[PDB]
Amino acid sequence: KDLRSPICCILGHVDTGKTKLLDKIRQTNVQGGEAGGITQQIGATYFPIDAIKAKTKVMAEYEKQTFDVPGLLVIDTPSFSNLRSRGSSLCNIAILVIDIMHGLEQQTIESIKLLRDRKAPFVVALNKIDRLYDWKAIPNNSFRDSFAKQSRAVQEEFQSRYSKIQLELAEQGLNSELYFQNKNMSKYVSIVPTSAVTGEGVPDLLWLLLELTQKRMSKQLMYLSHVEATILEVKVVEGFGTTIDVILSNGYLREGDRIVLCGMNGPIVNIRALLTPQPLSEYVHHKEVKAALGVKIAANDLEKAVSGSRLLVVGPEDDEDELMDDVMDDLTGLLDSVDTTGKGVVVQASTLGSLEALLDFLKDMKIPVMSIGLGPVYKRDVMKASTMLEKAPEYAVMLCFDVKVDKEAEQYAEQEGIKIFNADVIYHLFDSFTAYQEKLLEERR
Repeated sequence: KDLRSPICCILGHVDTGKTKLLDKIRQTNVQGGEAGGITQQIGATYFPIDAIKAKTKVMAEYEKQTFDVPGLLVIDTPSFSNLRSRGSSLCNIAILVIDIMHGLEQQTIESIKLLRDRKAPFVVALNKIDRLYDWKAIPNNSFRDSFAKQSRAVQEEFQSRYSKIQLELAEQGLNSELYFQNKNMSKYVSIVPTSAVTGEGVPDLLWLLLELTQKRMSKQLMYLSHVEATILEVKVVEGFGTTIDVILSNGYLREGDRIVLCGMNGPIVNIRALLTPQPLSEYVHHKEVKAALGVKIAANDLEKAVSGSRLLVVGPEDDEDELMDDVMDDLTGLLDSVDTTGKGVVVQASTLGSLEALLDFLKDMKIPVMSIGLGPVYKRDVMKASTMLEKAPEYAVMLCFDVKVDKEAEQYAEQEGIKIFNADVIYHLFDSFTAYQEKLLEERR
């Protein structure tokens, strides 16, 4: 069957060894040789199927192998992969990282709810097994071979910490099991013990990713001419100006293509350049690109482009206005969910998905929202909170999620009485906000 590469993503609490794990997955160096052809793309790293074979050679004695996909695509940055609205998904399968030395943490809890609300398929990487006392490492080994060669005390400690984490997941409404002991691969979460330091378990992880996607999600991997593209990030590049970084999940892109996307001031409508990184910052130019890959698009008027936006191509038969109204549905739908004349807090987020997640939580959690925005916070944005200084300074604050605040903007906010909360984590914004609300409640007199 004509399949394209599965797309996977990685997430989990901070300091769980996510980036380190990613680096281990990407290194050329494996047990007995090297994995060749591993290429850097825009926002993602690409693994041709031969590189996966090399990486999973040690897994062949423990499982049957399947190599029907052309390769594997991994998003390079650990929410950023959940940037579109809840309605769709570019990431085929997620990797939830759990620190075995700390178990379930609060940002793991958030991740799980996020994955659940999207019905995103995922596995967990039970990371940092090398931190178990007296663990003897065999670099880039399969988990089961290494585990069998451990002392008993080490195996006992693993079982103890693993069974506890297993109970924590069940408290979150998740049945989980070691991947090779899982009797229900679609309902029960598969656990893969890994080490970002040694590479142990990484072959298992890659084998599992290929297994779940090819055996249980082959329909999603079927290549189609229909264009599926989601804006990953908006970046200014010197000899191009403002560019957009997209993940092309299916279809073709051709330079010269007329494209429609969601913008902050309304819809945006031609591709000048299709760019990929040069490995020997400089880019390669392509007349056309085929899914699946991460690619950078150069075009005019991309300055106001929205992260999370779908990307549509205007064909011979399409009406541009209909296509423009289509992509704007996701952003516009968020606008009409807040009370603007009624008055509450200001909110700004990085993407459509993170904005939606924050808004739904805030409504769920009684906190009135007055205004919303996307991307980097400027003074213009914080001034929207000025209307809240006198009538109820309690709501004269900004809730910022995963966005940068300009020095210029944080200076101004403090000239006034505008408190700025900025976090990577929703419960952090909430905790900060309530504490501020409570600090005003013994401004008793």
